[PDB]
Amino acid sequence: EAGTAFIQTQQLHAAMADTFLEHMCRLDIDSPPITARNTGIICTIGPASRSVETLKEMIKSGMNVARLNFSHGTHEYHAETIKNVRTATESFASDPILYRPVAVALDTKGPEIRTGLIKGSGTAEVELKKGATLKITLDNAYMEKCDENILWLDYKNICKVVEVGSKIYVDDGLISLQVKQKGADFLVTEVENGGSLGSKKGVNLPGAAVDLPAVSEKDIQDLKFGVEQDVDMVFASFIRKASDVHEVRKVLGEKGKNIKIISKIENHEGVRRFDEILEASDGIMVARGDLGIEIPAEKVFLAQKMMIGRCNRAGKPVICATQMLESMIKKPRPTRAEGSDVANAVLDGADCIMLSGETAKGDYPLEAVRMQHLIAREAEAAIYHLQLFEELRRLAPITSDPTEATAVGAVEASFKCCSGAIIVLTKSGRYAHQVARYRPRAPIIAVTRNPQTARQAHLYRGIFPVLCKDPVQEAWAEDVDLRVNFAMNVGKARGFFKKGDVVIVLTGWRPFTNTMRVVPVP
Amino acid sequence: IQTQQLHAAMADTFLEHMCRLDIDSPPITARNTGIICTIGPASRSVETLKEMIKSGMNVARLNFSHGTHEYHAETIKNVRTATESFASDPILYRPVAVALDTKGPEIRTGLIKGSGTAEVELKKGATLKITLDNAYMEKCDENILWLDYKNICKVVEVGSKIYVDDGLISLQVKQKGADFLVTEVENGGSLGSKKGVNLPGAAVDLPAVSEKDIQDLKFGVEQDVDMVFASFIRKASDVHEVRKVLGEKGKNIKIISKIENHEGVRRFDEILEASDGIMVARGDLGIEIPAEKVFLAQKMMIGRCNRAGKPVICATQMLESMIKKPRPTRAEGSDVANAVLDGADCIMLSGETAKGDYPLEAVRMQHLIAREAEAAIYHLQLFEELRRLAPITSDPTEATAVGAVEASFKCCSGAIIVLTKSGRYAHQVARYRPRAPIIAVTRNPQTARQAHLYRGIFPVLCKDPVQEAWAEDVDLRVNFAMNVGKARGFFKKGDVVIVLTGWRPGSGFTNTMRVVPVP
Ligand SMILES: O=C([O-])C(=O)[O-]
Ligand SMILES: O=C([O-])C(=O)[O-]
Ligand SMILES: [Cl-]
Ligand SMILES: [Cl-]
Ligand SMILES: [K+]
Ligand SMILES: [K+]
Ligand SMILES: [Mg+2]
Ligand SMILES: [Mg+2]
Repeated sequence: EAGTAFIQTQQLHAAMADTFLEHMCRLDIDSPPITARNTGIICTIGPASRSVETLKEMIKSGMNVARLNFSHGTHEYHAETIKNVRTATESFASDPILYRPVAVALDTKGPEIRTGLIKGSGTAEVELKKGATLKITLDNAYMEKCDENILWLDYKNICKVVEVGSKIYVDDGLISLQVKQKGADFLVTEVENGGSLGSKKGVNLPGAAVDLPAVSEKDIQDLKFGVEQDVDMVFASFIRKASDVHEVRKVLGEKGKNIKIISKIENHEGVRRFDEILEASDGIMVARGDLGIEIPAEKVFLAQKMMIGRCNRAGKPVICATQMLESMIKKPRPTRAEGSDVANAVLDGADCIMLSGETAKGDYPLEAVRMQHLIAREAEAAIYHLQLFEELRRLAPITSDPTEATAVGAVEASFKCCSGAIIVLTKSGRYAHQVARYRPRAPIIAVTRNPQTARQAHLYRGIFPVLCKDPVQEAWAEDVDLRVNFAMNVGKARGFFKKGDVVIVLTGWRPFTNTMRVVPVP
Repeated sequence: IQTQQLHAAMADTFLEHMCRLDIDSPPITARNTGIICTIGPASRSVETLKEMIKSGMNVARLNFSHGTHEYHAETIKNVRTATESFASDPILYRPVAVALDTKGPEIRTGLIKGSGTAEVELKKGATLKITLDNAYMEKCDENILWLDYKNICKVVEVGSKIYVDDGLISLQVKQKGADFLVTEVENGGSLGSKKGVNLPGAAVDLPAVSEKDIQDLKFGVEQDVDMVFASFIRKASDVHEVRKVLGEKGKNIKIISKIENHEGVRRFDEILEASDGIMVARGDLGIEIPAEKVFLAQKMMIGRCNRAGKPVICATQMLESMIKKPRPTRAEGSDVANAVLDGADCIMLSGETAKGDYPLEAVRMQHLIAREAEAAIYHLQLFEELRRLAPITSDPTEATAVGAVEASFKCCSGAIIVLTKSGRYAHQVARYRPRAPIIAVTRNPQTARQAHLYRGIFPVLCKDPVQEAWAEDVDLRVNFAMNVGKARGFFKKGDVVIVLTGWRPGSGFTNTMRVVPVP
């Protein structure tokens, strides 16, 4: 009864524009998005978020992956976090239609440089003043006696790799020092950017050739523990070259061969060697914290868009990470730059977005998850699929692989009929990954019986994994129908589609494969 | 490898354009995006303003939500002293514009009672009375909060939500009185003095231009400001009211309408038509509408301003953490770059330069990011779309401008030089978004200041007398631009520049294009 005043939902007016400029001009704050949110949300778990009750609310608010940051905490601490994640996740298991799988990710310490403890108890801070002198020492006598005159750090070969004039950054790149003099085991620096210095802060040496191993002996111990704990993926810090990826993957053994290896790109060499790293990895994280200290801050967006583009071209997941909603560590609403950053990561093409301190340590973890969910849904509708899908196709090789032809045909069909979903029956995730790389607007409901697939599949934009718990039926056709009906019930229960809407169904492995059907929802 | 992201520039698709972006491809010297800096205690001294100018400030914004006319007059004096300290060399002098940002129909709280803690704690679930009784205007606390919107009780009802201090505190109306509201704190926090208030669910009925705004606008005319940033513009008639106040004496002052609420977004097209330009005023906007929708409104407004060829400013919290820290967050670096990639003519700093501890670092960081992002634009697609969407006309000047922009891409020119009295001829080039800087030579000091609002325009103020012969006077001004560009490192011998000049004496056509090897 409203009539012509109707505003198309999900930015469909902008979707139909014939140019990108007109697409922008048509973006409409009064055009509401769809229910389904395609971009996975990865949340770092820490003191603010590791209780079972908070984790339950995190899941309800949209967390898909729990990140364990092995830069901090001992193995028993991480074991208990994992236990709590699983308790919270399985509290929803009694209803498979509504159960959301939750993945567990181990983020390695890797070749970090860290300072020691401020003298006293270690919880104090000292003020470093601009122009003051500060001695960096490797003498362990001072490892718990750091102050404004002497700073211990843990990188034993630092004096080899820095020179007079080089810059040393401490604590998220906020404190900056210039090396004035060298010693056998010390550096004399001048404070450039001063500030308040606490304990065990991260140190960066931009332009220095740091020779620490990508995977140290202690990192291997963490990785082995990750295998014992049945983690789903590793986020490997400071990957510089393809062989670093192999050091991570091969040490997991046969037992860990299905764990996904995500290389974190956070230094200049990782950017330069990106193509070989991408080839060796299952996916990528744009680890912007270190990256924006190792390279000039003003260049990070170039590296981010380069890596997202190349991952989209390769069909491998890419995560945008770090400081996306940073002010929400302390405030209940984000800044305008933070809102923009989340939206633009999605528009760039990121498969997942991440929260670090906002969920690990901040005062508003649930609000931060909820805000990522809200922004991602709005941005997903604003993507200019007309151009994106054309470019992904043109840049995608002709092959004889019938499964790739099925996937692109399904995504094409999904756009042609504005489908409510692409339902995909998948054991390993592969068939669903193949659809996701063509970036449909419609959500991809990936039905699997493999619990690890259900967890890992969150890494791909658009995949909404659901875990079927029904026994396998002896008749293949009956077993397919059971899994398809499960997906239909999920989409109806979750509000993705209604009876009578059109959906695409890919029925998976058949003992041709992965037949496509375009059907009304029963 | 190739500088200026030229490898990415040659990609045949946007996706491959992204794939080719190269942190090791260094940008050109020239920075096309104007930087607008709010002046306040951190940045008001002549000494600091000189460094602000050296660091890249193009426009000084004065926020008339605070301060007296005496205070603002002294700020303007200091801006001018700093600007003219560089005037001894017309070739290395940068014009600096002055912008007056109105108070507008703002709602603010009163002063916290000064005998206790400077801020009071509003706790979730507590009662808080909102009063309009001026007896409490300087006695605000956790029990009673005065605000200055005298008609608030008429536009809210039981259940209405009230937001305070960048939308961080929220209250719900529980009961109404003659001159008060009983509220319950929904989202608590620490409350200081004179904080902004938003009523997103209410039809706020304050005037577009209050008596105070009239006084401030007339002061701006008297002070010879270059532009007004008009707060809370909701409709074309609001723009008309501002323009009427500026009047004949202020007729050449640019009116930039600030879009800060839902109605301004809804009525954007009529606002844009009457305005000279637009500010995406994201602070209020992201309280008035859901924070997750701001990027839609930002990209809509930038796109439409680009289609119209009118300047658009991205504003507010772009580098917010630099109020307290010497480096920005990763989201902040991203936000500045994406504003440029979106198409914003200018970017802005508020607390980062007005009140913070690192004003110069904030200006320098906007300069660095803008230059990198300008090189990363996909000009191939942008220029094609701007051409395709432009209004149809046989105007010789427009045709010459488009031809000059295409020529500039074809030879990767060091600059497009254009002569202009009032700005328009340079604006016409800028709207097609060349990669090459547009060196706009003028003898009009106000044009030189205002032209900063347009992406790519590098204004230069020629101070030489007019030459007797028209052709010799044109040549003098072109040669001035050549020497400025050479001295500033924009180009050198062996480069190629595009030169746009007028037809002949007595014509207003800028219809002559020369493609000039740089001597
Ligand atoms: O390690 C990280 O996640 C980073 O540095 O951004
Ligand atoms: O007024 C402003 O600049 C704002 O609200 O962003
Ligand atoms: Cl996903
Ligand atoms: Cl400019
Ligand atoms: K880590
Ligand atoms: K104002
Ligand atoms: Mg890191
Ligand atoms: Mg405002």
